[PDB]
Parts: sequence; C-alpha cells; structure tokens
Amino acid sequence: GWVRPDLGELSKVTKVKTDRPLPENPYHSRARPEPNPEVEGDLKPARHGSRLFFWTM
Amino acid sequence: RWIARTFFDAPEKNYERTMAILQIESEKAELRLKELEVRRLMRAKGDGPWFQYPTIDKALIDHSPKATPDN
Repeated sequence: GWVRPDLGELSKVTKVKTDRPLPENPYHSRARPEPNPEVEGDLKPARHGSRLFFWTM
Repeated sequence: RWIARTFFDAPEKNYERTMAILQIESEKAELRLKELEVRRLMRAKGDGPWFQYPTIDKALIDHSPKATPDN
C-alpha cells in the first residue's frame, strides 16, 4: 500500500491533540511592571495663570 | 467732604483690596513651593506624568509562531 502524498504531503498546518496540559507562563515569565496611573478627571483652567515672577492672567 | 467723596476711595475699599491681593499672591507662592517639591521628587520616583522617556513599544513584538527550534 502507501499511496504517495506528492505535493500535498505537508504545509496545511496540522491539528493534533495532546493529553499533557499546555505550559503556562512559558520560560521565565516574571512579574509585571506595576504600571503608572493615567491622568483622569475633568480639568478646569489653571489657577491665576503663569504663576511666574509676575504676569497674572 | 468734596475731595474725599469724589476723588478717593474709603480705607474700606483699599484695605480689603489688599486682603484680596494677599490672598492671590499668597496661595501662588505656596503652590510654587509645591511644584518645586513635585518636580524635585519626580526625577527620583519617576512615578507621575511629568517625566516620561519613552521605551521601545511592545506593540510590535511579533508574537507569531516562528521557526520551531526554540525561542
């Protein structure tokens, strides 16, 4: 027997079952950066202006 | 009577006016010392919004399945 597969032998990415559970957190898989809080909330005009050596509004 | 009433303003008006200017520039000075404190602290902590130097973006890492051998 053994019909020859020819040009259709491969590619066609194969689907396969395995009993072993997939590895989680593969390789090192360290802790997260603890990201920085994003800016939120309605903001109104600034207070009294440039605040500089002078120049109010 | 004539001079005072037509040409001048009561010690009331001037007085409380100075109360207001002292409000204004008071809280300004305070909040200036605040921002110097903040920006002073930010270079050390790097927490908040002001000082951010962008790293390389994770958007493109190409998570795709690759040539199998490893990595």
